[PDB]
Amino acid sequence: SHMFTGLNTPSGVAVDSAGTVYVTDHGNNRVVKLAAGSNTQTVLPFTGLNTPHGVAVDSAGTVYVTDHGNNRVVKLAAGSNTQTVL
Amino acid sequence: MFTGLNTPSGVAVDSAGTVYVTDHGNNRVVKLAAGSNTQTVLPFTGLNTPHGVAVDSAGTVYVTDHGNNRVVKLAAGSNTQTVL
Amino acid sequence: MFTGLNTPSGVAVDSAGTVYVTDHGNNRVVKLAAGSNTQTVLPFTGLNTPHGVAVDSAGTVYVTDHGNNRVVKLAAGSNTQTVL
Amino acid sequence: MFTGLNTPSGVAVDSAGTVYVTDHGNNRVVKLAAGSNTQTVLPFTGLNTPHGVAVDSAGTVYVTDHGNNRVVKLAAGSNTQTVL
Amino acid sequence: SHMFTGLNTPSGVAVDSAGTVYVTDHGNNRVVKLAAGSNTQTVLPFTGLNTPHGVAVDSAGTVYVTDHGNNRVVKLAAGSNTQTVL
Amino acid sequence: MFTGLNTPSGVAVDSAGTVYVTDHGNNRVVKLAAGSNTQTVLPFTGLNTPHGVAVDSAGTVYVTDHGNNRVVKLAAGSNTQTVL
Ligand SMILES: [Cl-]
Ligand SMILES: [Cl-]
Ligand SMILES: [Cl-]
Ligand SMILES: [Cl-]
Ligand SMILES: [Cl-]
Ligand SMILES: [Cl-]
Ligand SMILES: [Cl-]
Ligand SMILES: [Cl-]
Ligand SMILES: [Cl-]
Ligand SMILES: [Cl-]
Ligand SMILES: [Cl-]
Ligand SMILES: [Cl-]
Repeated sequence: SHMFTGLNTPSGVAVDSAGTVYVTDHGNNRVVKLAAGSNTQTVLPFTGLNTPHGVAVDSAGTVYVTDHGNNRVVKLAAGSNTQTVL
Repeated sequence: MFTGLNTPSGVAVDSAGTVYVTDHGNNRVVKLAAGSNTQTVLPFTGLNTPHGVAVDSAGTVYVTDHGNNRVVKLAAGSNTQTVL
Repeated sequence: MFTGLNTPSGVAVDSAGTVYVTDHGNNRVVKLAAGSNTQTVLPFTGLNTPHGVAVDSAGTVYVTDHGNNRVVKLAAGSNTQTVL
Repeated sequence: MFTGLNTPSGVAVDSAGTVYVTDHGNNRVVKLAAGSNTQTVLPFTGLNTPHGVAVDSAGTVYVTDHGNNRVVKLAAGSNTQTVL
Repeated sequence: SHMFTGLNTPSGVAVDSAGTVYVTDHGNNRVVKLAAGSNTQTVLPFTGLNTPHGVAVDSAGTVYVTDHGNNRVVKLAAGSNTQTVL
Repeated sequence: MFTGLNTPSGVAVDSAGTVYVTDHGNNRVVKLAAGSNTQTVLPFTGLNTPHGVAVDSAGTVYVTDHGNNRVVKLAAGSNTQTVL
């Protein structure tokens, strides 16, 4: 327990079939994820964000985020370093 | 690709890969079907700022209507919303 | 079927069709089972504005506790939350 | 000096130095006079999430009632609001 | 009383020395104002807005608004039809 | 001109025409002095999402710190914040 660090007004949350939790850390302009049982979060490599607000994850582990200040939606496949703008 | 969004807020994705977004600054809910580049507006009515969205295994879409203090839902292929 | 909501924000639906809403202006999380007609207030404690909600296949509820800079989880049969 | 705030949103200050805050997660508006050490909850009624606040030179308080799609006002010596 | 019309999740509010009330009608992508005693609002001619969130008015009646989805602040002088981007 | 803002939220203006903005997506409060094209960051500390801002006749700046459930203030030319 108490394993996310440095959160600031988290907004969106999603959970996948492995129990990994995805959060839009809305005050910090980033999307973080925490595997089940894990002590250390991962910060997803979305680029160019202006306040991520909502997040969803599909059955293939693709992460979709609303980029509130950029009027767009972005997506990252599981383990990818290269987002796609929807 | 989504076009003309304004301060999108909520996002959901169904078992087929369709993406649903609450276009929170534009008073509407939009989707983008997997297999398609054409966004569609869902026929919700009477909205005052849709804020969050969810989709169930049957394709039913559930939206928080922030300014009406209610949750609205549309079944897959229905144009008739139900209020929860 | 939901009652007394105030600027609901987040919404999630599980595989049973239970709908979960963050009743953001009232500092609480509510759920309504598919086919039920009374809501249940989930026994989260110490919230400062639940904002978003998700639910896993086992019915564990995850909520962003916006003003406490934290994510809380509650198993469906539990009255004791865990902080993530 | 403010107590029990939950995701405060709006803030205003008048010519007397009284500070007014929309205590947005608790569905209420609070004020603290310059040099005082207890807050007063303003007697607005029927709010669904006060979001923004302003105050005129006569001390009349204006609040956006986000979930009721309305603006409410309360004179400093009054217990009865007006809807704009 | 009950003189604003068509509001949708109003957010920001401001009041000037004439008692005119200014509101960001955040769900409708517009800024409205209502003079004291008046039965009919005015809609200010800001352009290109992506969700106005906050509003202020100065002692000269110049209106300043945060354009949340455009990552900017805009201003309109009293009676003007031509905003300035700050 | 303001530069590098992210989802600005609150705005205030003082008797001199200085404009104060809560740069809500960037965890900071900025101002732009009348007579100047150079924005400055106010030395608030410990912020978790500043949401609203007000300024009094003495130039004191008051900010709602949304994620810390508090209001912070800075006197004109002070770098030492006080918590209300
Ligand atoms: Cl928010
Ligand atoms: Cl936001
Ligand atoms: Cl928002
Ligand atoms: Cl909203
Ligand atoms: Cl909100
Ligand atoms: Cl919020
Ligand atoms: Cl908010
Ligand atoms: Cl709100
Ligand atoms: Cl909002
Ligand atoms: Cl907003
Ligand atoms: Cl916001
Ligand atoms: Cl916020």
